[PDB]
Amino acid sequence: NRPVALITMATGYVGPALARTMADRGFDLVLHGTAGDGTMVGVEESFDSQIADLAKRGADVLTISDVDLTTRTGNQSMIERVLERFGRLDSACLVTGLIVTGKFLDMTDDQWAKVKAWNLDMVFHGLQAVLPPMVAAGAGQCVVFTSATGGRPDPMVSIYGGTRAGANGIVRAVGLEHARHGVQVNAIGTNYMDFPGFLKASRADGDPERRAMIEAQVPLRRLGTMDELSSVTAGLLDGSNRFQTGQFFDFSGGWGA
Amino acid sequence: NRPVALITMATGYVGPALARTMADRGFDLVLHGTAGDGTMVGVEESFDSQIADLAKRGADVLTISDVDLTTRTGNQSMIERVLERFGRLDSACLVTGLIVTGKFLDMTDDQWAKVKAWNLDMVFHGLQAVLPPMVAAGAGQCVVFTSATGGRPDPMVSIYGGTRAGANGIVRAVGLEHARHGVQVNAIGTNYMDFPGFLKASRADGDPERRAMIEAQVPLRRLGTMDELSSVTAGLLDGSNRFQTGQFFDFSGGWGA
Amino acid sequence: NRPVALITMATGYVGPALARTMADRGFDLVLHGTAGDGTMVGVEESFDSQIADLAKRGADVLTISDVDLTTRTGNQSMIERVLERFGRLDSACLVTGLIVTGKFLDMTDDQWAKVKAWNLDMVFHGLQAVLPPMVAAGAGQCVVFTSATGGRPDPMVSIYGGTRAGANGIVRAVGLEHARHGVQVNAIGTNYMDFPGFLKASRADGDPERRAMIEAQVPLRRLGTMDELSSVTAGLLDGSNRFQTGQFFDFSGGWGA
Amino acid sequence: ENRPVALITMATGYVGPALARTMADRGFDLVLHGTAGDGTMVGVEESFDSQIADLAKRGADVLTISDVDLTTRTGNQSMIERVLERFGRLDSACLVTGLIVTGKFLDMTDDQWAKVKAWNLDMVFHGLQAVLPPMVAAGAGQCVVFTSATGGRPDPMVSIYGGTRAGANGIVRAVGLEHARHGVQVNAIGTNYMDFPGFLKASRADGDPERRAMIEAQVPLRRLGTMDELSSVTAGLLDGSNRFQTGQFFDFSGGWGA
Repeated sequence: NRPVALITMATGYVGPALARTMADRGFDLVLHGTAGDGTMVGVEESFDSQIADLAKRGADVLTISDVDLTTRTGNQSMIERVLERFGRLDSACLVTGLIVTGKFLDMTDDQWAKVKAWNLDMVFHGLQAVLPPMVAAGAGQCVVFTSATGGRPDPMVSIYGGTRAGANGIVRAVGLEHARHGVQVNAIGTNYMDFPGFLKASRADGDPERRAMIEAQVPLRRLGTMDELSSVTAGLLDGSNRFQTGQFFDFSGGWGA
Repeated sequence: NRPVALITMATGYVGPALARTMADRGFDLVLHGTAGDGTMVGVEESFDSQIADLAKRGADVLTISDVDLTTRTGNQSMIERVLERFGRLDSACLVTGLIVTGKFLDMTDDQWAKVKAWNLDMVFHGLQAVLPPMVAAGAGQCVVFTSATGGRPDPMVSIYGGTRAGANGIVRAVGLEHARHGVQVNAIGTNYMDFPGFLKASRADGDPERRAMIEAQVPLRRLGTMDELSSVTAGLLDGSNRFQTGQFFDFSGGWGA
Repeated sequence: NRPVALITMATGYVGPALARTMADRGFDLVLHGTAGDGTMVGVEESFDSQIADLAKRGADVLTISDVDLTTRTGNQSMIERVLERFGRLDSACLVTGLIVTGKFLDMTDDQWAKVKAWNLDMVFHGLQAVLPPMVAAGAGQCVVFTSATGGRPDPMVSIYGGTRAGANGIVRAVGLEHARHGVQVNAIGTNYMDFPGFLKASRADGDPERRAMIEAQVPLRRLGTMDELSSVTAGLLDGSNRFQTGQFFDFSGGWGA
Repeated sequence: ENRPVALITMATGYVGPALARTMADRGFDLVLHGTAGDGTMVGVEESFDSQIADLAKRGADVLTISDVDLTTRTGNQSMIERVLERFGRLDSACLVTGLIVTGKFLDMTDDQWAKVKAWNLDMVFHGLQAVLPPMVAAGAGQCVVFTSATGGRPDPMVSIYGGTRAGANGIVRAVGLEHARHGVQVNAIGTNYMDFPGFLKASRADGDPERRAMIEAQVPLRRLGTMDELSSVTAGLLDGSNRFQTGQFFDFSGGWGA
């Protein structure tokens, strides 16, 4: 009678570390991500490499990689495939968004459209899919990953930070609206995290001297670890804390405080 | 050498009262709005009605009513016709949005698409159209109307309140990004205002019993008047205050405090 | 039968400019401040120089300068003397606080005691004195000046900015608690204002070298003027806007956005 | 053999006992400040004697303190001195503060005003001035200050209590950001609607099922929080597993403060 957790974009970012700790905590897993080995773009840990490790921890695993999570059909199909394999959905970690920066007056209609599809549509369709089975069960926990820029939309990041703020707003209303059914929905927004996504976007991957300058912008003078982020994320998904919902938690070393 | 102020949706809501006071402060006016007389939907004070009154106050008027302000082409066309008649743009008041409410799980793709086009696209394209001339002149003031729900997006107002929070987010980044050019951009969000839009949406029109119940939800126990709102709004557009930018102001009788 | 406005610390900061425009708007005035001519510390415009100008604007004036506004007795006696002369109290502007900075671990018990007395006690006793007559009249407007550091208490400003935040919190509850009696209470917090107080605290006197460094810290690249602040302050005290209460407005050229 | 040390105040009630139990499971030695006496004394939910026995089976040494005034500089300085004398190190500190008062704003007296400042602010000011120097000198430390969820939404009938709580949160933000460069963290947690005697009697929900249900109906998640839950979240900010958050305030009230 093991509980089931869903994690998306799990071939990178916090997915791999989160899966390990959720398996240690007694969960079966459903991992959505990119197919192929490490050479393919956006693949930090392939499906194959993870399955061996997670099985030793005692978790059954299902993989999904042929859905478009910016649409209703992609998210509905993902949850349908979850329920037929395991027949339940206790927790869900929805990783969303795509980074874009630049002057506000240089932004194009394509950039504006891409920001809306990844920062808002993924959240809207994602939540409309995971909530029904949780409401029907009378219990559930969801974490939506947005961005720390949503708490302080700054110049040169207007359309990206601005839409992240709207995503946090949606999570507040949704987390409050379904609380009476025993369901929790919260948001986490990170920045200055140590992984390829942030390193490339901040032009820090090339020069170690530029890395040090970027670290000097964080109050705690370092970049975050995925093991740290997974421990925090799991705390909102493992059933140990059922008294927080509709809230946004900043995770950027004090940058967003 | 009168300055020029642009007001959109000016055939209703705050437009008419704002135009009158702005004319008293020595402004020329460009009014976007809806064509037709009082019997057509969405018109509270027709163009013809305001022309005669605005004339005695000493202001010239240009009307625009054949443009789609959810598009880039529409907003660009609007500003081109402003610069053509008067050759300058000193202040801009952009009214945006369209209300939708209901359970989060009942929302359709059409509702989701409609709220994005009115609450976000109007803001994106609107600002990309009014700023370039202000930056060129080295001075400008802009007010974007969003909604008090952006400050506290609640159950039954998930997608409307959440996207309003994103609009406020964009206005913060933009307001701070163009401040060094002497331009100001701020947002105002209202609720419980006495005008047809809110009265119908709350099912309070023609129902004195319902009206009293609605007013009892407001800390100050009343509905707001357009004369009050126009005075506050004109204060951010008449040149008297030039030390605020990128900020959001709640105007709901304490409801959003 | 003119209305009566009360203004404290009125021999400096926003007092004199606020009294001038409030008189233009038809108010009788009661001014609390420091006695003496420009020689004494903390007096920018003496009582004598002002009463002649304000009388030409058509207002009666009452002066008070022998009360300790960190105590219940001082504030109670101030309002008692106001009702004795005019029998009426319509608006009140309570200027509070005294600035302290430095490392948190270098703060002494006297510094801690002083920030509490000027940032908090003044607000507690001030509001307990002005509200009773406004409640009994069924109408009233109050503005409490705190500081923009209350919105973002930063390092080296711990106990000052921290206590300013507590003052804003008190204004929120009080502003919401008495809204049903037709009374309004809001707060304004400034920074980077052009007046002797702020200039001395930032070592920017007759030294354009550092004042240019200070001005670059503001998004709008300038310092605010009391005529600007006076216009915003008067808007919340002249009866033109009765739909905002329990709110905090930042006025630092975008520094606090 | 080289166990880290954690300080917990007001540990005879509220979250102290449960937090002590899990921090011991995670390998900490403990210094517990609290009230002397058994369960018959007011303010003692779990007595010192009863905790030392259970904490012992978990492999933790314990020091107790109950003769200091934590509203003063002398009390807090004395407390930290006795920590370093016994263990020679301070790794984590959980400072419980404050005292409840409610009622109409215009009915508040000078004694009530003086009381909230001493418990909601002075405890925080003097508390942090005593726990930080050891952590800065070592280059590592974690601190949690318990304030109140009302600090995030100071409401009518809670003016001076909620307002001063918002001030404590502001102080925690500046301090948390000011010492981040030294490798030290300071954050705040603010609760409401917790299942323990302090809240049950302040809300008159004790012994009355119907009133207990009406109180729960004010919580979005329609329940009261347990100390096991709160101690799990609190320990996660004091056990070295998360070192990337500082100067922040976290609401813990079932969504009430969201």
